[PDB]
Amino acid sequence: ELLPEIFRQTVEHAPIAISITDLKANILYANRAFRTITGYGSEEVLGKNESILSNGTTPRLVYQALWGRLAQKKPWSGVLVNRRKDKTLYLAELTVAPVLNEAGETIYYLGMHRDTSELHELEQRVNNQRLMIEAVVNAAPAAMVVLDRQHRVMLSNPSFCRLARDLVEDGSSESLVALLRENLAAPFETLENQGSAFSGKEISFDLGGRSPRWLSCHGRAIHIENEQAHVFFAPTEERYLLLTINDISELRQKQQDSRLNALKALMAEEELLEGMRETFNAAIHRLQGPVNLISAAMRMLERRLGDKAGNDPVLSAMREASTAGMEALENLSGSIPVRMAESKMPVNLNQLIREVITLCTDQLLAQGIVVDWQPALRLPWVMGGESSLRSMIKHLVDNAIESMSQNQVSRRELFISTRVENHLVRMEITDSGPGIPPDLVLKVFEPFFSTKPPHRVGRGMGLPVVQEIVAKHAGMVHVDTDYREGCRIVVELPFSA
Amino acid sequence: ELLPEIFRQTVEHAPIAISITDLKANILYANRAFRTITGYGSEEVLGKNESILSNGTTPRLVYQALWGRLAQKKPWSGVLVNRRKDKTLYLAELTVAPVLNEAGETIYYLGMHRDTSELHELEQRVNNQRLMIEAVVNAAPAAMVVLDRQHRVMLSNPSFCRLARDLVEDGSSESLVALLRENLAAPFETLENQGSAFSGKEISFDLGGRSPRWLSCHGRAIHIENEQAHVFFAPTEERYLLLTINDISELRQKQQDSRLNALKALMAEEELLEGMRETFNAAIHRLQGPVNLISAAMRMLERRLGDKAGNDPVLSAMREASTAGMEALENLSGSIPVRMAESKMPVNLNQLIREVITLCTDQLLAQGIVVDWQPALRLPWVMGGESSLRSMIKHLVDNAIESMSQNQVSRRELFISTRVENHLVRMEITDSGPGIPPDLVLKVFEPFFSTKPPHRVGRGMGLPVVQEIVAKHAGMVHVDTDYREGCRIVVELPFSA
Amino acid sequence: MVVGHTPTMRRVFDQIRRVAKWNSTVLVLGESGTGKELIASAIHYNSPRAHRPFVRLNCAALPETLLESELFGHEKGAFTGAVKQRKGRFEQADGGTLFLDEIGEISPMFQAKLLRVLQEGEFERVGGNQTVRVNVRIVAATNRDLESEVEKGKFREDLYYRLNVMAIRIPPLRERTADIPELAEFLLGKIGRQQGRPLTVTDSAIRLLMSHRWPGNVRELENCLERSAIMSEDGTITRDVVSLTGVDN
Ligand SMILES: Cc1cc2nc3c(=O)[nH]c(=O)nc-3n(C[C@H](O)[C@H](O)[C@H](O)COP(=O)(O)OP(=O)(O)OC[C@H]3O[C@@H](n4cnc5c(N)ncnc54)[C@H](O)[C@@H]3O)c2cc1C
Ligand SMILES: Cc1cc2nc3c(=O)[nH]c(=O)nc-3n(C[C@H](O)[C@H](O)[C@H](O)COP(=O)(O)OP(=O)(O)OC[C@H]3O[C@@H](n4cnc5c(N)ncnc54)[C@H](O)[C@@H]3O)c2cc1C
Ligand SMILES: Nc1ncnc2c1ncn2[C@@H]1O[C@H](COP(=O)(O)OP(=O)(O)O)[C@@H](O)[C@H]1O
Ligand SMILES: Nc1ncnc2c1ncn2[C@@H]1O[C@H](COP(=O)(O)OP(=O)(O)O)[C@@H](O)[C@H]1O
Ligand SMILES: Nc1ncnc2c1ncn2[C@@H]1O[C@H](COP(=O)(O)OP(=O)(O)O)[C@@H](O)[C@H]1O
Repeated sequence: ELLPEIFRQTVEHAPIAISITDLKANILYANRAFRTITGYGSEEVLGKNESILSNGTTPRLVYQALWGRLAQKKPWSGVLVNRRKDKTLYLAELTVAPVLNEAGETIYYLGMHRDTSELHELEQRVNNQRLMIEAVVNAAPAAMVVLDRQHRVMLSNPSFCRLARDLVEDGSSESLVALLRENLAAPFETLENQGSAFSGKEISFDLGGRSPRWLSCHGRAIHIENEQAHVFFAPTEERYLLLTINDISELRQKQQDSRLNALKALMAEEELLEGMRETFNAAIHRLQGPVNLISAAMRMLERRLGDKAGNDPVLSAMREASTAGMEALENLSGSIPVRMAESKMPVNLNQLIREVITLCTDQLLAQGIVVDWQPALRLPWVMGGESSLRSMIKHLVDNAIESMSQNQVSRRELFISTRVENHLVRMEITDSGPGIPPDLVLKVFEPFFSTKPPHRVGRGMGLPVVQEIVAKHAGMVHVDTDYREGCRIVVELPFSA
Repeated sequence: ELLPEIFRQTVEHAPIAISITDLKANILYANRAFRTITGYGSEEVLGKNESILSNGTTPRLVYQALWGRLAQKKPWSGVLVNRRKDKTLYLAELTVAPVLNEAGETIYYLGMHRDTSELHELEQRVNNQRLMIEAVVNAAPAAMVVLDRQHRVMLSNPSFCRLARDLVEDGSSESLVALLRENLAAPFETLENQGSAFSGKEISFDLGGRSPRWLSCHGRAIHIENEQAHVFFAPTEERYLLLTINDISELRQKQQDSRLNALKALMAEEELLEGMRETFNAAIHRLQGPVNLISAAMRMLERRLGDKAGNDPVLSAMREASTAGMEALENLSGSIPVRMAESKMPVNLNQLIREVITLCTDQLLAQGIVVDWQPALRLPWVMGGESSLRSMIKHLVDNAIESMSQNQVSRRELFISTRVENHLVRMEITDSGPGIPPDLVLKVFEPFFSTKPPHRVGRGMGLPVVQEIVAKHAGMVHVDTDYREGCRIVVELPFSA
Repeated sequence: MVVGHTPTMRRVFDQIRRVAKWNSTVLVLGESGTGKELIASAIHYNSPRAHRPFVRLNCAALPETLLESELFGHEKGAFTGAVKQRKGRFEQADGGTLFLDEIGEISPMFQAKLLRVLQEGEFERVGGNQTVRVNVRIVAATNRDLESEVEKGKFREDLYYRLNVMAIRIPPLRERTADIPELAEFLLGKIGRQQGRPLTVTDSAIRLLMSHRWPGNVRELENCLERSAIMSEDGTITRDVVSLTGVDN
């Protein structure tokens, strides 16, 4: 109904490249924008084939589809890459439709296209940014995973899969995520609800038979804005959840070893210190007896004989024997070590017993001995030398263990308990052995007496030593005679209130 | 430029929604595409206002620019969220131009838009996937930096910035990369040139006076595809670098302490058993003297008494004194610790002298003692029990420290040296203590000898244990008579050729 | 708990925890106030028998008939006053430490009996004939000059030799005056802390301690410092305050 010139002006004033071509695609008309977008002048456009805009990158299937549907008198729609006069390349969404005369015959072709360079620049930037997550994920040695609001695994790395393969039977990242959620608990829920990044939460897994794996857990909220076209003026954000899981297993356990090793090291000197004191306590003792008997004898033979005593060769005989010993007793006594005041420091008795048991656990399991340790929940710390109180534990436990090898031990068990009785730290080490014969319960405490032969490590000194350590604390150590299914040694030592 | 009728068919077959409207924007004509794009039928469109396409989501401000720019006969270009007949919304890059009559007066208006929804859904997805990079990195503990082909910091987390503040003076991420780049070397070069993932590259940094900080470094390649519109059908990839660094410093520092501590127990346990064995000889030798002299008294006393020997109270007790002496001598001899078979193995004393000083460093520094250790460059292995040979050095050091502690020493120096002589491994420990008087050089080795004042911990047993264990190793130990500035003890032990 | 640093103390102190460990008899030679009971007590607390009964017996305070009865035990009606059968000290303290104060006042006839027990660890009741082997420990002690008694025949020589086997001669405080400052401080510090006020002794009294022959050793020392503190209103034990305790110069 409108004037034909209006349609002529409609194409002319468009800001997009519009061209009218012949059946050979030779451009017969072009608007202002076609000159502007394509860079061709008004006079330069007439007569040139549209094939010039092709750069060869477009698949030939696109052009044949373009031309093929034109032969069918049907429009064809698709996206091309056109080249401007300055040879710059832009994505041109070209659709070509036939011009039908009043008789329905195709007389001319119509070429329109719009710049869509931004479209590709952003999907590839999307594709690049999609590659960014995939690549960065692959790098983390810490098992890291990104979780959506439904906690679906969007991307995982080999390490997380390796952790899934190492922590989960199936080896799938998704299965590994499920287990981690239960253990994380509060940091995960806080991250999910408030998006608060959590870092450095340690959790523990005791899977049995293998050293528990201790993991450093970190996480943050990862935010995606809305993409849909209708939210261009007001994008809205969603939230994923990042979980970063780092291996710190050997780190925390190795703290235990050194203190465990300094534990056995520091104590290890005392049994020598008591041993050297104890071993030498035998020297004068065995000497002090026979020697003094002689020391009297000179005063004996002297008094009755009186004047003739000085001429008695017998009177000189014991004198020489007594003097030689008396020299030893003085020299032996005079060079005895005087213990230095070992720094009296706060000692956690439960801490040590849990620890000494760790050192001696291997030889307990070697005999099949079940170690049932029940540290007191509240045990006061004793102001004393940690090394010395530490040493006496090994002496008592070891000898009881050797009873665990005897066939009277129907069930091989080591029982260690600590309790405060009579205002003293009562240490009871009960065992399931044949025990000590009632008549020898103390003769074993005699230095150098060992019911098992001294031909093994049985110097008859372990029981004397524990007393000396106990005695140095003004304590008392006894074997519970009521228990007969083994030997129960009771040590009572003062503690700092 | 062409026949007017072509332009009318040009608009009708135009792929985009083209409508010709009056001055009020009421559509007077609609093309095929307007039907296809907006969903409005040919007849439903004629006479209807363009407001049917308006949804109200687009800000009204642009519409004044739309209508306003038409007044001055200028094109207006902008993007609107148009509404289709089905009420679906899409991004419409609308341009409105005036229709002029042959006299230059505006007679009609032109409505013309293109679909740009795909453009926005990706740029937001760009911003969305961009925010994935920004967030995920922050909470990760391992220090990571995203590096371009020129090693410029593309991304860094607070820890990396903290690490820069910790590893580099300026605290900048870029400068941290410079420090990190130098140390990585080959794994970084392999990753950069070939994109090969490297994991677990551990590097040690020694701060000086502090525990060296060990960093576990891991790195993977990041891939970016080309974004320009001209590679829509064939994107090209480039490579960036991610380094991921985890701190493993604390573990290694604690690792040395355990071995140092665990070995402290070994020596202390060993010297106890060895210390036992030598005290036996002193006790047996010490006992043998008086006991035998007691013994001789009986027979010589018996001969004079004759028949009166039977009823002599003097003889009976001294008779027992030897009997007790015989029992005392037997008790000492038969109770010697039968060492569990000590595997006589090749032992390198140079390894042990390094240990003891590290083991004994604590006490040496307390007294301001300077320790000069001169290990032999090539020390042949000493055949013998590693347990026995390990206790050797501490015994000699214990000799120096105790006398070293005596206040008669104004200058406190300790010198240790080792060398091979006469097919034997000869070791010497020299200190600046009171020393051994020349007449006491040899009888300090008779067991238990000690001239140290009782105030100190003088066992008199160090050298004797050395003498004891040296005898076990078929060697010889003596103190150098020539040295008078202190004590120089010489230990000779044969080595496995 | 026990202080001393002279060479004589090296024997006595080291002998304490030495014989503490073993089952051997102990003769504690020393005059009054030397510490014989506490030497045995320090011996016991340092003995493995620290957890077992520690028996102190004064052989001079009991009649000979009761002395023989007490150590080995007696049957009912063995002597006047034996209303009930009593277990012997050897057996009541079997596995314990027996402190026998003033061991040198025993009669010659019993001395033969004690000899056999100390040799074999075997003994007979007073009136019983069952030989019992016992892991009994003994701690004898005597201030008497047994040498005069054996010289005079009132003490059997065979046992006296067996009794002076473990002779730990506690030296008089006269020969260890260097230990007096260290001996006094432990008591003075303990009583000063115990009373809640500093119980300090003046220098004039200290000079007396250095020059004192010490017939009573530390017992006379202890009886004075504790009484002196009482009438020292501030605890500052002055020599006049020292004098009020009755210690002869
Ligand atoms: C109105 C109109 C506008 C066009 N606008 C563009 C544009 O903006 N950008 C662009 O790249 N291309 C455009 N073309 C297509 C252009 O004409 C070429 O087909 C294209 O550029 C490929 O040229 P070539 O030399 O690389 O390949 P060619 O092999 O020359 O052609 C590619 C395919 O098109 C067929 N074809 C080419 N010319 C004809 C013809 N005259 N008749 C029948 N089939 C034919 C060929 O048989 C072959 O299948 C337009 C075509 C028309 C009719
Ligand atoms: C050819 C053409 C095509 C258009 N296509 C669209 C489209 O696809 N989608 C869309 O949302 N809008 C389109 N508009 C704009 C439309 O006319 C309205 O401005 C818009 O829909 C907002 O309407 P409203 O009722 O919310 O605001 P209103 O207040 O009704 O109008 C918005 C502003 O435009 C001015 N204005 C409105 N009509 C006229 C007029 N006839 N002459 C002068 N000024 C006027 C008003 O003064 C006001 O400042 C088009 C306009 C023209 C001329
Ligand atoms: N818990 C125990 N169970 C059984 N026997 C024990 C126990 N503790 C000690 N003994 C006995 O005590 C004797 C002496 O031990 P001890 O004097 O401690 O040093 P050693 O065990 O080195 O000989 C041993 O022969 C042993 O039979
Ligand atoms: N390294 C040494 N430094 C100083 N004096 C020593 C050293 N070694 C030995 N002596 C002297 O020799 C004596 C005997 O030493 P030894 O038999 O090793 O045991 P102890 O050193 O414990 O007495 C000591 O009394 C000491 O005076
Ligand atoms: N070596 C010592 N160190 C500290 N105090 C001592 C020492 N010897 C004795 N005493 C003190 O002497 C007091 C009495 O000792 P006691 O046992 O009566 O000696 P004795 O048996 O000679 O009478 C005790 O209270 C004790 O504290």
